[PDB]
Formats: sequence, C-alpha cells, structure tokens
Amino acid sequence: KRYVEVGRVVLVTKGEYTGKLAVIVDIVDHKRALIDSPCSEFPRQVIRYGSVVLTHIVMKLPRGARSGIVAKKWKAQDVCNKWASSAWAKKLEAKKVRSQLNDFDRFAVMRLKKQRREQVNVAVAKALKA
Amino acid sequence: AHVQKKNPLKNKAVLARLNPYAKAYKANVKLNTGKTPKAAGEKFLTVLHEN
Amino acid sequence: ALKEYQVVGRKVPTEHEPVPKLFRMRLFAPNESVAKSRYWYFLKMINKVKKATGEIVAINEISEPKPLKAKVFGIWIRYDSRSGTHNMYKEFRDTTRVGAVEAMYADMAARHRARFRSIRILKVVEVEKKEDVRRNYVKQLLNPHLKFPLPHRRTGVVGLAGKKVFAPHRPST
Amino acid sequence: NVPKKARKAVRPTKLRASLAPGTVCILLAGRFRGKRVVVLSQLEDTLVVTGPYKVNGVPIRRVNHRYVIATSAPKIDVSGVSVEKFTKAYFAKQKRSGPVKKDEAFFAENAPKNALPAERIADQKAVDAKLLPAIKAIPNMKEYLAASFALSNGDRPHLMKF
Amino acid sequence: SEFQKVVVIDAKGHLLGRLASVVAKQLLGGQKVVVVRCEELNISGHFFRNKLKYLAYLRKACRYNPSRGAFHFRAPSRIFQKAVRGMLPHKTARGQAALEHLQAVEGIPPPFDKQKRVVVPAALRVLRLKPGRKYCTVGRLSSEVGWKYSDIVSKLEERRKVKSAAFYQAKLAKQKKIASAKAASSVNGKLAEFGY
Amino acid sequence: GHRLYVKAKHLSFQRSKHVIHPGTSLVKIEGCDSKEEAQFYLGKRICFVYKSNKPVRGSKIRVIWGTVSRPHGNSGVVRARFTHNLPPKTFGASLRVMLYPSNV
Amino acid sequence: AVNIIKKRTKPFKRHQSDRFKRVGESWRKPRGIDSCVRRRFRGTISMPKIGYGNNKKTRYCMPNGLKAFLVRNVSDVELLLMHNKTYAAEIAGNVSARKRVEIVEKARALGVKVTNAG
RNA sequence: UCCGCAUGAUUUAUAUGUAUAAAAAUAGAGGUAGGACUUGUUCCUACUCUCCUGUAUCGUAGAAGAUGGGCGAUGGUUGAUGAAACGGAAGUGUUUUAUUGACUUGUCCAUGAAAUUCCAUUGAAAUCUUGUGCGGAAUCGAAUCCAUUGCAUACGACUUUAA
RNA sequence: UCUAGUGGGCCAUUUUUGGUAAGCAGAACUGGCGAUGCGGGAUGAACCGAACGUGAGGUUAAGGUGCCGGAAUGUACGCUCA
Repeated sequence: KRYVEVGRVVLVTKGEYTGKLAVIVDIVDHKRALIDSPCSEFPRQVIRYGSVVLTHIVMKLPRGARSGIVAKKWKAQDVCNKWASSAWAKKLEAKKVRSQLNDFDRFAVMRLKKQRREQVNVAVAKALKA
Repeated sequence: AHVQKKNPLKNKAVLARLNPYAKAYKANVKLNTGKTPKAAGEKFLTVLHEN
Repeated sequence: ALKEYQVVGRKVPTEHEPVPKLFRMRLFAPNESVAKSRYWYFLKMINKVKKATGEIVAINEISEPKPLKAKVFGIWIRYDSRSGTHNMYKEFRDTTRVGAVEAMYADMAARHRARFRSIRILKVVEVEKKEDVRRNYVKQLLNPHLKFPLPHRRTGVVGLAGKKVFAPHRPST
Repeated sequence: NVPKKARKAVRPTKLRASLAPGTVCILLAGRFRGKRVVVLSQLEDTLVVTGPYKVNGVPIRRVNHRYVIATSAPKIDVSGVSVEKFTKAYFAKQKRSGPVKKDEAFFAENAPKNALPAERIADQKAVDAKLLPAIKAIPNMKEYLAASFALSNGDRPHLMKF
Repeated sequence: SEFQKVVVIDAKGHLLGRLASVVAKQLLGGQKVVVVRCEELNISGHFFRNKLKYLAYLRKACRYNPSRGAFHFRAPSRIFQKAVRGMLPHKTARGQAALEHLQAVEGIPPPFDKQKRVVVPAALRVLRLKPGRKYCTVGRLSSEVGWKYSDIVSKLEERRKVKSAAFYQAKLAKQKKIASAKAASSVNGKLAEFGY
Repeated sequence: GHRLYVKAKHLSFQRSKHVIHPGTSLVKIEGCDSKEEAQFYLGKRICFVYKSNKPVRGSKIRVIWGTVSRPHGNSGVVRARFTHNLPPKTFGASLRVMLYPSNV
Repeated sequence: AVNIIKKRTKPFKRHQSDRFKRVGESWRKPRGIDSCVRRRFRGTISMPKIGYGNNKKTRYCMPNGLKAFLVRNVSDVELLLMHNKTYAAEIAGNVSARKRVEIVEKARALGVKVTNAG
C-alpha cells in the first residue's frame, strides 16, 4: 500500500532528524530520495530509504518542487493535522510524554493506575451479575 | 629543584611564570568591520567552473 | 570521502622558454596532496615535466553548484584489466559529481575488481537532455510518475531494541 | 624531622545546581535508603535534609551530596526554616576517642527514647510545623514523601528523568 | 540485555548457527536457556547440500574402534546441541557448566508449553535470508538421516496447538471484559495527561 | 526494602587472545547497550555478593567492592576494578551496580 | 621504615626442583643450550634480576620498620642503646635460657624491641 | 514409620517483581470480539487497529512495611480446608464451587519510624531431610557368603534348588 | 698492551650460475636466526610488527571485532549458489 513516489509523506527514523515529518519531492535512485519539510529547522536534503519509514499520506506535489511551493502545498492541504489525527502520531506523542515524565509524575501515574484498577475490577464484577 | 614537571598548557601559574606576555595577549580580534567585498574575479570563476 | 580540486601547474621557467604554458586539471582526490600527486602523474604522461622540474601555481577545491538538484552524470573512464586496457562509460544519478565518482569507484571495484590505481577518469559530464541518457536503468528513473515499493531492508533497528537479545513476538511486515 | 608544609589551601565546596534547598531528594544508602526527603540547607558538602518526620520517620540529619539523587519534583518552601542552627557541631558526636572504652552492652542506654536530648525533638517539631503547610498544599506530595523509591523491571537509571 | 532466570526460545524460523551463537553467548553469560521445537529450525542452502554435509560428518568415525569414535546424533535438538557445543569451550569446567545450562528438546513438552516463549531477531530466517533463497528444515533432515519421531512430534504438536487455541480464546474473552471496563474509567483523561 | 541497584554480569577479565589481566574485570550492565550510555555508570560502585559457610560478625554474606572505571567496546560493556580481583569462577555471575557516586 | 613495599614475595624456586628430589630448591641459573627458562618463554618461571631490588630506604627492614640485629650476649644489646628506633634485637638460637632472660631484661630496660622474645 | 510437638540448622537464594503459554506468513489479510453477513474462498462490513516489535501489559505508597478511624462499592489479594474437574510428550500443573480466616493504599485522617545523629546489610514466614522428649501401635523385608545344579564356567560371573 | 672463544653455519627479499626439478648445489647486497624473548600468521628458529630491568595508568604497531575470543550479528554500494 505504501510506495516511494513524489509527494509521499515520510517519517524520518535515523539521523539527527529522528521523529520528524518530511515529504519526498524527487527520486534520485532506488536507494536515495530528495526530501523537504516546511519546518525552518529541517533543510531540504537527500536521504536514504533505510533512514525513513513511509506513511499513508500522499500529497499532490509536482516533481522537483522548490521549498516555497512545497511549503505552500503543505499548508494548503492538512498534512500536519492529517498525520497528527492518526494512531501513529498519537502513540509516538504518548511515548514522548512518557519518556519526559519524571519521578513525581510516575508516582502520580501509579496512584491513578491503582484507582483505575479498582474501578475496573468493580465494574467487571458488577457486569458479571447482569 | 624541579621535582615535578608542570604543563604550562594546563597550569596557568606556570603559564604565567613563562611567557609574561600571556597576560596581555588578546585573541579573537575582529577585523571584518568593513564592507567585506567579494574578490572572486570573472576570469577566476570561468576557469574554476570550465568543463 | 573524495573531493574535487582544480590544479593549475607549469614547468619551471628556463632560459629556453621564459614563459611556459599553464595546464589545468580537474581531479578527484581525498586531499590536496593526493590531488597534486595525481596532477603530476597525468602530466608526466603528456608533457616532458616532472615534480622536480615543474611547479603547482594554483589549487582550488570545487563544490557542487547545485547540490540540491538531482542530476545524471556520465563518466568516461580508462581502466587496466588483468589482461589489457579498456575504455568504459558509466551513468549515475546523484546530486554531486563527487558522489557520482565515488559511486563509479565502488561499482568498478564490485563488478571488475578494479582498484583505484588501475582507474583513470577520462571525463565527467552532466547529462541535460533526456534522450542523451544511454542506460535504460538510469532513464527509467526520469519518469515523473515513478512509483516503486520500498526496497528490502533488515527491518528497523534501534540503538537499544536492536541490541536486545530476545523479542516477545515475531516481527511482521 | 618535621615534614614540609603542603600548598593545599582549603576552599569551599560548590555543590550541584539541582541540590538547592527545598529540593526533594532520594536517599541511596544507610538506614533510610530509598526514602524521599526535603533538603533544608547545605553545610559544606553534605545536605542537611529531613523528610517530614511525621510522614516518613526520617529525622533531621546530614547526607553526603554524592549519595543523593536530586528529583525534579516541585520545590517546597524552606525559607522559613531556621537553617542557621544546623552546623557541623550540631551533627557531631560527643568526644569519645580517648578517655572512654568501647564497652559493649551499652546499646540499651544508647537506644532512643532515652538517648535523645532535649530541644532536639523540639526543633524537629518546629521544622515539621513550618514545612507541612506547603507540603499539604501540593497534591500527592505528602504521599510521595511517605513512599519509598525503588527500581522495577525494565527501569534504566541512565535514561530516566528523576 | 536480558537478565531473566530462564529464557525459553521457540526455535521455529531460526537459523541454526546464528541461534547457536546467541545461545552460547547467553550460556557463558550465566543464563539458563531452554530451546523448544528444535525440529522447526532452518539451515540455509538446499536440502541436498545439507544432506551431503551431514553424510560427510557421519562418515567420520574411529578406524580401530567406532564404539569410541565420533557419535553422530540424528535428533534435531541434538544437532542444535552439537552446534552450541562447538561454539562453546566444552573441554573446560566453565564451558561444561554453560553447556549443562542448556536444554534443547523437540516440540514443546508439558514443562514448557505453559510458559512464555520468545524469539531471537538476529537469527530469524525471514529477516536474515533473501526471499527466494533455498533453505531446509532440520526436522526433515533428521528424519532422512535416521530420526524416528517425526510423526509423533507432529501429532503431539497439533494437540498442543488446539489446547493453546482454546486457552487463547478464553484469555481473549477475559481481556475483552477488562478492556471494555477500562474504556469506561473516570481517570482516562488524567492518565492521558501523563501519556497513559 | 527493595532494589536500589542495577543488574550486572561478570563476563571475563581484560584479556588478549591468550593473555588475561585479572586486575580488571569486564562487566555487562543490564539496560546499558552503548559506550555513550556507559558514561552514566562510570565511577559507580559495583559489588559482588556471595554466601559462605562460616558466619563472620554474625553473617554469612560477604561482599567484594569495586568501581567502574571506563567503558569497554561499543555495546555498553564496562571495565571494573575491585579491591580484590574477582575469582574466575564468578564468570557469568551476578553483580550489583549501585548509585552511590550519584551526579543527577 | 615507612611505607615498606615488596616487589616480590615469591622465593624464586629452582627449575625442576619440584620434579626431582635431588634438585634443591636453591636457585641456580639454567645454562642449557635449549633451556626455556633462560630464554624466558611465556609461561615459564621467572629468573632473579637486578630489577627486583627493593627500595634502598625500606630494604632490610622488618614489617615494623626495624632491622633484626643479632645479639649473643648482653654487650650486643648495649650496642643498640642509641639506635633504639632502627634496630631490634634478635637473640641467637644457641643462647642458653639464663642468658636469654638477662638479654630480655636488658633490652626491656634499654627500650629495644626483641623479635624472638617469649 | 505417620500425626501432634516447637527447636536448631539447610536452602528455593546462580533471588531481589528474578510477573506475562495462541497459531501462521513475511510484496501480508497482518488478525486486535478484529469488525461483517448464511459459515460463505461471499464479505465491501472496518477501512486505517498493523508500521514507537515489549520504552508494552499486569502489578509497585504503609516501623523489610506498625497501631486506631470516617466514608466508596459489595469488589480484590493471600493462606486452612471442601466437592472436585481437566491435565500422560517429561501429565507433579491449571481451573469451578462451598465452609472458613488475614490483609486491602479506592479516597480522606490520628499516633509511632531519630542517637544506626554522612556508606561500609541483609528483613522474616513457608516448603525437603536430620541432631530429642516420646505419648499412639509397629502392617511389614531382602541380598550375599557358607551349601546345591549344570541350560554355565580359567577365576569371577551365569541358569536352578534351598529354612 | 695482553688474552679468550670462533675458524661446520642457516633462513628471508632482491640479482643470479649449474641443474628436468628439488625442502638441490654454488656466488652478490641487505635484514635476521644462531645468541631474540614478546603481539600476530590456528602451530612453527628466519614471515609481519616490535627488540626485553621490576610495576601502575594511557595509547598504538602488525593483526582482528558471530561463538570459541577481548572487540560493530557496524554503516554505504555491488557480485556469487558451488
């Protein structure tokens, strides 16, 4: 279902841009592709397919478009929100928050999990009697 | 005398014992206050690119 | 990594010719010392000049004017085989001619067991017209509606999860 | 033969920026290991800490700054605590080495409830009284101080934020 | 990075040498390893090549006394055991202790079918061999070199599979009720604030 | 009372192909799989805990202490120096890496 | 006398003295044409060398920092009156019980430590 | 030799939560009641849940975890038994019910952890054996040598018989 | 000035002669073993690296980093089914 093509939205996995979102604007060969992002800290570059993982979003982007046109198409469409409103982005954001939690937050999570377990066990037992 | 060798590059006291000018030495002097021209040259650029 | 240098040299002026000619070469070498060595290596084969009797008047590293543009590079080489010498032509899609030269060296080593010492780079040019492209494999990458599946890779490795000895479940594709 | 005089001057110790007074920290060694306590002040290189004695049982005591893990928990107002009273002389044992013997069977008289002098529990109550209102203001902070830190399966101290 | 007491490995889909190397390293590190379904191990190369390799190994016996000569074990678990022994310094006390800490069996016997079974990604055939490359099964290789328990293992494995399917479905129903109750909890928003 | 130490395994001594140096021990720390991550555990106290047959001071538990000095390789293995060199019979035995010289 | 360090505590046993009873434990330098100990092959025994010499300050000193001066009579103990902090008294093994008691009492009066006392 | 005793030692303890049992393929239907309709090589139902592989899930606060409460369901954990059922590949384990104990931190309080006043240690219950008062009766065996036979045999050994 | 031992050599690179060839015989240069331990080539008198007092710490040479075995089941591009 996922293929390498011009306008395909991809997620970077390896390198200093790990976890960022970009779009393929040109295909160099079968091992490297030229990608760009509207972010001001993600320069247009050439990356290998092993360092990225393809997503399910395909844009209507002309081949070899410049940075300004790519950003305009990115903003005209809902690519940022289309990716965000997905299981992949929500799970990745949840992992980011969990990794950023400190000891006090973990203690709060433990307390909340205790309350949830008590409520779930009561709910399961109550539903068993119906 | 001189039971132990100190490295002047690490011990600033020895770096002051030797080279008294090190106190007044000034590095990172800025000299790009001018217009900063581009001395490239038409002939130089044509030869640089060439084939 | 390799770098591209322009090297301009000339014979040391003598009584016979106070004004010797200037010769320039574009060479791909890891550093300037190798570039100058390559310049004298090629100049000794053409002119009656050596390093002792000649000099290097200029050397400048050349960067890619358009490193963000995908291009096709045609490379003509002359290489020595175990039997004789052959001239070959190669096409590589890359953003820099340095990268194209590096790909050429890797391909020649992999496909012909040809070392650096046995390869002479005759010419490197940038192909502009589509019909100029000679290799069908290279020309098939110029289709605007190009679409191929992700090439096979050894899954996604992690700095820690990849080093993990055991996995609870078998990975899927 | 008197030896030479070493050129080793004594200079104050600069502790970490995460060991500021009022910080919640985890004890790593000793009897109270794994306990979360509140830093009152830094004497020379040790933190004069006390987890609220009414919530966890840790008294007012010193702890080496190396044997302490600083937590990113919200700060507890400690400016009202009289930290000037706590000096190295305050946390100093009576001069024993010398005219005393290492006689055993003295653990009975050395045990608490009779070996604790006056004004020590008094300052413990005073420090606790000045600290509890801010502790109870922050939710889950009293329970956090009462709880004991521990490592579970999969926990990696080099990657977790404390 | 696994410091478990005992690790149980499903040998299915694993390459013999790479799994043996991983197991041997774990044994030297001090971890007890149990390998199940050794008859489902995979060896790269076509069956004729592997059959010839085993026959060449089988031909090597002591000339003056085969009774004290090399002992050629046909069972797939013993083939894996021989591989691990080769990668271990078995002629020392440390190597002997590491080898004795290994238990390789055919199928999944009653001691281990009710325990978690993990896999070694570094030895998985699917991600270590090119698609289209021929490979053989140690169970088939064993059966053709003199292993006489291929059918009974298959029948017992089928019985274990249907029992495990029933157990999985029962656990599936239980996890459903827990998950359905979990979706109606009153602390989901606060947990999501922390990312849970 | 619970666990306040990181799990570790005593792999071997610092050694060449045929020469061993028992003064330094190779330690594999659970969860540490990089030489950059080994920097956190550098300088940490590490102990080997074993039980004997004769009680000493009313206890059969004997502990040999040590300190992590430098990382080893690229896979998070570290070098450890103990007060008494670890016995070679303890290859593959468990070790406890404490947090006593904490800096966080 | 302070911070005494021994470079080696092994006695440098002779080669093959463990194998043969006629070969004594006292060190002898191997002079064979094919000797492996002389050539210092890896895994063989070490040979005494000048590099093993201990520090001059701490040489000849007992673990307490003193040197065992042999005493055969009372006058030998009086020889150590001034050198109380460097020399200890070692009573000779052929000294009778009466003279040993006299030597011990004189050394105690002079403050001289005795190694073989009691 | 079993039960009761009540003690010591041992270690499960290579322990420190040493918790987690579907199967199968890898350009697949991954499967997660997967959804979906009639058990059908139909689904157009769900269409993104797959692709952070587990950095997951369960559990984790309380003098090594005490002493008393207000409320919240009407549950949960762990032992002593009960009728048991299902487990044979090495089943030595997994589940339902009933009698009957201990704990419950689901939320909110009260008292007590110190002087072990800066680290250099292990906290206890239980499971298997023996070191001893013994109440309860003891239901209870064999092998070999010395003998014997020759279906055996250098000697051992082997096949018989025996009181 | 006096005197000891030696007056059987051998190996490797390069240049060779005699020989069908030889782990053969004989010449030239250099480095070695003999008298040279140590790291590597699984092993080895000569090959590679390197010439050694007793130790601590650090870094390398030649050589290696799947397990035995200390060190990436590292990264990038290709070829190969025997």
